[PDB]
Amino acid sequence: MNINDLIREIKNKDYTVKLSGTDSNSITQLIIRVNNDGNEYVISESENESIVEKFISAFKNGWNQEYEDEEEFYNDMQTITLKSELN
Amino acid sequence: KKYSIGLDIGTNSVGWAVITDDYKVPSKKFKVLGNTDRHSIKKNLIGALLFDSGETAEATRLKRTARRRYTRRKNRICYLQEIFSNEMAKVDDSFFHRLEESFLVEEDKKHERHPIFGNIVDEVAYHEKYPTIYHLRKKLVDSTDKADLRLIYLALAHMIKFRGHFLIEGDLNPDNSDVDKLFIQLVQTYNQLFEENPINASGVDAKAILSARLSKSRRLENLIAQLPGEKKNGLFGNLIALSLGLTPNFKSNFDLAEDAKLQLSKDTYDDDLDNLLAQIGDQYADLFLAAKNLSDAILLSDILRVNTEITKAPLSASMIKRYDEHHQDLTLLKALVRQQLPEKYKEIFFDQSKNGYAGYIDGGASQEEFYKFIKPILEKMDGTEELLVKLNREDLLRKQRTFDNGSIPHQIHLGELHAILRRQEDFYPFLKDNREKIEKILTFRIPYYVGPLARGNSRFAWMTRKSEETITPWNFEEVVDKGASAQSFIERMTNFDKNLPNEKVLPKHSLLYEYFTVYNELTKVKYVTEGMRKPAFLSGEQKKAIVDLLFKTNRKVTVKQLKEDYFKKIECFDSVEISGVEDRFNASLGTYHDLLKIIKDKDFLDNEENEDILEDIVLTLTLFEDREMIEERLKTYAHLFDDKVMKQLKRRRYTGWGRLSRKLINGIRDKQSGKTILDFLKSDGFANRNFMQLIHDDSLTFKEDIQKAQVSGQGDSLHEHIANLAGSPAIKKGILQTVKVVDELVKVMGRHKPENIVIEMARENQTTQKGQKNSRERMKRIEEGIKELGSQILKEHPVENTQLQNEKLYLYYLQNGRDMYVDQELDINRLSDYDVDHIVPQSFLKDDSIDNKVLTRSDKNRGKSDNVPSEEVVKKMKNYWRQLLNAKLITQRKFDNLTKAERGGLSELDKAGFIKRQLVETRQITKHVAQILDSRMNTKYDENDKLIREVKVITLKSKLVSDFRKDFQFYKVREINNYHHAHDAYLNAVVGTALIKKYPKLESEFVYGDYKVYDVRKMIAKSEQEIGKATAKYFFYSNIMNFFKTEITLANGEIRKRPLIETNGETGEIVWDKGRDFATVRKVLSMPQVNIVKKTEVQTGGFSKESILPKRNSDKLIARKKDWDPKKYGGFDSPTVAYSVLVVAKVEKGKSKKLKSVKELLGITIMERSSFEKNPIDFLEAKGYKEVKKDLIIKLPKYSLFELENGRKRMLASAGELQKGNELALPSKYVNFLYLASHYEKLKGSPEDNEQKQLFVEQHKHYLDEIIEQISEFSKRVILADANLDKVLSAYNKHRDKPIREQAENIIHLFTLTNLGAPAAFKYFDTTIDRKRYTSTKEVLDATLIHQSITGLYETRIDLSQLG
RNA sequence: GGCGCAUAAAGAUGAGACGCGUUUUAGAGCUAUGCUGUUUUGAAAAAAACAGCAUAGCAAGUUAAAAUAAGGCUAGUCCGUUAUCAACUUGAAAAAGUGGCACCGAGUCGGUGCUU
Repeated sequence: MNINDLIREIKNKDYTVKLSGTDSNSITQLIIRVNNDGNEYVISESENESIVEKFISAFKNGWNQEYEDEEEFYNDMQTITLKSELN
Repeated sequence: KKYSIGLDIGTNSVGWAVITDDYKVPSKKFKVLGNTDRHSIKKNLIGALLFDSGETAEATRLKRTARRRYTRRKNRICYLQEIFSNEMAKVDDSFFHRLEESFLVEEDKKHERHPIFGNIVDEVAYHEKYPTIYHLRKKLVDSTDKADLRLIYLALAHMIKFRGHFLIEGDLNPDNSDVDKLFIQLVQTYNQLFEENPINASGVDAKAILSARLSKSRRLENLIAQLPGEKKNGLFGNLIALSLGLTPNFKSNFDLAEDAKLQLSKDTYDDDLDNLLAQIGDQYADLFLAAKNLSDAILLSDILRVNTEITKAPLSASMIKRYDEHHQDLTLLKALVRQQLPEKYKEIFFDQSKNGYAGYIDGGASQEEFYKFIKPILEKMDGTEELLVKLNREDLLRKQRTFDNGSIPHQIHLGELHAILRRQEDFYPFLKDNREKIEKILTFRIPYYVGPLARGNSRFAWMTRKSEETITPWNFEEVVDKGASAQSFIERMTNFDKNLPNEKVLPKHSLLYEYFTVYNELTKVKYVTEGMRKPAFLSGEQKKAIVDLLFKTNRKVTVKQLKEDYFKKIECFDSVEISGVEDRFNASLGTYHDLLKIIKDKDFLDNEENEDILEDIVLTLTLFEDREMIEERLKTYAHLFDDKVMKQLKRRRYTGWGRLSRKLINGIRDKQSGKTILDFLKSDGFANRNFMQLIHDDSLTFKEDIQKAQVSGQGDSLHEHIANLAGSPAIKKGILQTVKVVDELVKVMGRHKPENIVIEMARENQTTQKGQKNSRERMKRIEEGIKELGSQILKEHPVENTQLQNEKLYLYYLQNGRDMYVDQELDINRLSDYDVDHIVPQSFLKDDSIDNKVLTRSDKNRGKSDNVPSEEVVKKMKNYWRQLLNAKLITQRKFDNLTKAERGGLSELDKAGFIKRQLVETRQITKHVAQILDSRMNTKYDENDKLIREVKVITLKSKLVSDFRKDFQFYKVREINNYHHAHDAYLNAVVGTALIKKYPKLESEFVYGDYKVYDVRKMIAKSEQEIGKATAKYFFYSNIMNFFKTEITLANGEIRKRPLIETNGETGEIVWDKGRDFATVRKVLSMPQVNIVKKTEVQTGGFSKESILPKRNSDKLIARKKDWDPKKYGGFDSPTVAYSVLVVAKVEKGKSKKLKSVKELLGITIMERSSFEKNPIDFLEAKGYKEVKKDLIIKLPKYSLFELENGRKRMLASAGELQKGNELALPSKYVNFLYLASHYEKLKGSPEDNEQKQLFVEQHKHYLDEIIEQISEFSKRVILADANLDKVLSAYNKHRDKPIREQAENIIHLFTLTNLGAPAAFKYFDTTIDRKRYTSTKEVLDATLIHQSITGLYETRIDLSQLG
């Protein structure tokens, strides 16, 4: 678990991630672009829960929600639920 | 109209603001371009600029290297075809054409489907006689018979494309290839690195232990068992275990912050170790290099095992024996499966989707997934021995082409090629007449210093051509001027110092630079001999004596070696309080010990004349890597060295770069002195100074001396000046966009130049905000203090690191349960009303560190003064605090803060320090920004060279505006909306211009330029309060923000009350209107129109997603080549839309296919962009659109703002979706109530606003329902997420009686539902409300396009619905 | 903000080479059952499958060739994912040019007056 955990390994799967955030702009909205499209995905950082824990806490499950366009993406994230926990 | 400008520089935004004298923000009605009803918009002249960050140039460098290496590879294939052109044409004509069309379908192919041998028969017998190519390879080395031409070509054609690393140099012999000499090379590196704790590895046999197959982790403790002892987690132990292939941690090995895991097989190593290096220092990287080299030796002994018929058969027999173990092990394994389980036989062998056999071979999987899959299942099997040894030995089922092929030295392919050429020299004489060309092709290697083979057409290369023909590896020396091109490589690869331009910096391991840094550590040494009570900085007699003794003796010198081997051995002193160095030296003459170990001539190294000779040797051993130009460059020094050490000197290397140049150190001098920087480091009088004071000696010449070089010569434009900088690319993009916003900004206001330009900038941090990255450090301070004391406080109260951040409990654990001021015991449970007082109070420096704050019972235990703490306390407590000194509970700075009562009170030097900590701007790139903005604005010279500096460049620091903001409660929640940046720049202008109003007398410290040198040696009064309207002094109190207040509380409850409306004494003009400034500025920050501009972009970058997908038949795939079907060959998917074109045309409607006038959005790939610029209308008719109307072609880039009803602003994400644009106007009392609601437990101050702000939080429960009202009736106008809205309103109605703090926290998390850009998820209390976006695009056709200027002050409104 | 020892550090940058990985094809699948196809003896079924198909059971199963951002022209054993950018006005580009002021109030800016 780290930030470049998620950067490097989600980088290793064939997506693009290029976050943007530093002092004093205390926001670290990373961008995902689950399609190479205007369907980018985003998670912030706020005061209580780091973005790793926001990520795994936001993706313990599969894809089961509304949109029928992103589901394989969630399946990809399903794999990266389990790698960093047991390395 | 007098005015001034406030700015703020981050990495995604720049805040811009315009202020007047009374700080009223201006506002202007503006001209509207387009075709609307409104023709003027009143806008406030304040806002910010949003934009995506500026990425580095790394990925383009990597893909450039990949294209070049595939280019050279394929051209090597073309070379080998060129040699075997005719004779292969002699036998079978279309053979190479069969190799060219190996990739097509038999429909698309125009020859036989069998490439090799044409027929079916010799192909089937080819695979049966030779299953792999390695059988053919070992056949051809061990043969006497003739062979087929296309067969031999296919053999050596395999032997070119895969040649292994050139990273070894020379040939295969135990000097560079065996495990014994390289292992003992590691041993000499280890014991010769430490010089303490010498280990032995003489009688051990690492060849027998490491070479033979076993379990790796079982082998791991065995070499530990043959050495006497380090640990199973020893540094040598984890080092050699790292060298085997296990990936250990190195957290506790060096006592670092995080874990330090490294995988040599992973591609992260080549910089992750570097980030490890930055946490240990550069002295260890050679030891890690030896670890990598010995790991390569272990891998080489792993791949080569056969030694029976070793005559020219090193590799292929090992490969085919591995093939056979795969074969018979597969047969016996399958027999064990069907023998034991008739279930899961299909799940192993017919699956290719569950990490089984068929996934490891035919499917998509890897060896980790396969072994981790089979290992419990094969563990379950009844009778199965002697296969787990292959499991831990990685031996079962292992293929040929693996990732362990990166170990192979190219000499094996070389000689293995060569013996085939020896057995084939007789039969086919073309080979006999081309064999030197063949080995020349395989052994070719483009050096570092040469670079690419351009013809002046590159942007990157520098080759000069001594002859003019095709650059070919037969005759590579016939073209290259290595002297001129390599001379350019000297010039193209050096860096220029910012601190001294027009000059080349030194290498990192220069003798001159190491003298600089060893002297730069010895310049801080201020020792107390026992009996003078004086920490005296050293003399050049002393320093020169120690360098004559110790630094020419060993590298790592400790303080006991220091004071023992010098102060008692030479100077006969027992205990010397050497205050500077704690234990060890940050600098050492390691290169001195290197070359002195090599050539063994101390007279040669102590010569003042061989120094530049060693600069040549340091320079060549720094730069070049190809050994030929290594050695010829020192044939100039063929005289000095009699070739013995030159058998060794060509091997040794050095990487790095010095931060300085020789002309900055041993170049210029003080004209008053006639002394170099080396001369000052050897003679600085009684006051020996660090080099940061040698630059910043404002009395001395060196700031002027550097600064006369810091100004440019013939200056370029803006763009190259920004290219000259030093930082991230993104911060440079912030600089350029800052300059553009200043340019349009001064074009707005009457084309009148401004007066004051304030700059704030601080960024680039990744230190994880110090929530848990600090409790281990200060907890480690607790473990060091309790470690030295023994008074075990951690036996009766252990506490937790979630509650270690709060300063009360931590200060309680610091002082060993004993108060500083009164000699008493601070009780455990009464810490609530225990007081936290400062060493120096809140009128002289705003400090919240450990260095100032101490814990006590009462404020009156200190004394009775706002001055230093009372001498009835420090003289009283000179014993226990000296126990805090001896146990290192305090640093020397905090020691002299506490023992400032020895100095009586606050001196001129004291307030000199406290004033010169608030304001001294100490970032290099900030001063460069001040120079670049300085050059453009002030340009009126006079008859002299004098810049008539009309425009002041004011630079502030974040502590001043930040603590002003926190004190006067104009709070800042970073998560409400993006307006806060513009308010930050506004307050930057407030504090900066307030400083230029109140104190013009010391502008020369926070404004770049040359103002008066009148400073606080007289601007500080030597006594109490100066008289009213007659004060030549600045003030008494070192805070510069006091006159904004009403009460200046002293250390006695005393209200030092400063006048209400502040003026300046020398001017008689008002500077602070306290009666209306806070209602004025508070009215400014609550304004509902703040200019937000997300900057447009043209999307560049890669073409698409890169992972090549199998051959389906979905119609959305992009073909790899133009002759390739996306169906019948597969291809890429998901292209990158650069920008969306907006087109009016007619589609063919219905089955009748009739012209239907439509106006619809169309996305453009990057792969079609230059086609679109070359002819757009033929591109769109190629797309299937007729009656193009070119004047209505509307280029819409990414983030192009559109407007809908009720001002529903939305940003154009791409052609496929939208993003959300409108913002939030929130009253400032709501912002403050959410701030202190969020900050209730972390209020961090006096109990007056703890209780006051606490009850004030307890007042306004109404504000919460007002905020949910604002989001409610706001969100129904622009968001339109109805079910989400009912979920959060109902969920809000559920938990209304929550505890207040975390409830307000969930409100802050609820604010993400409004924000700008991408739709996000969030979690109110437990119910995580799902995100929802707008994939639609049909509404944008009926909307209001707005084009924006870069400050958003010339809007251009275009209506699409008015268009046909 | 971390002032993290009152100090303040360290920065973009570009050249060489391996090893993968991915994709398509070559790596003849064998037997039994059932089906579509032409033969065959045929006034019609009727095997000869030479084929294709599907379903079962068997059999092996490691490697090679090609490409690895579309491609471009300046044709090099070079280059193509960096930085750079509203609009309209010219100008090939390079570039340059394009828009009143005070006052009142504030829900995304609005209103009033003057100058024109």
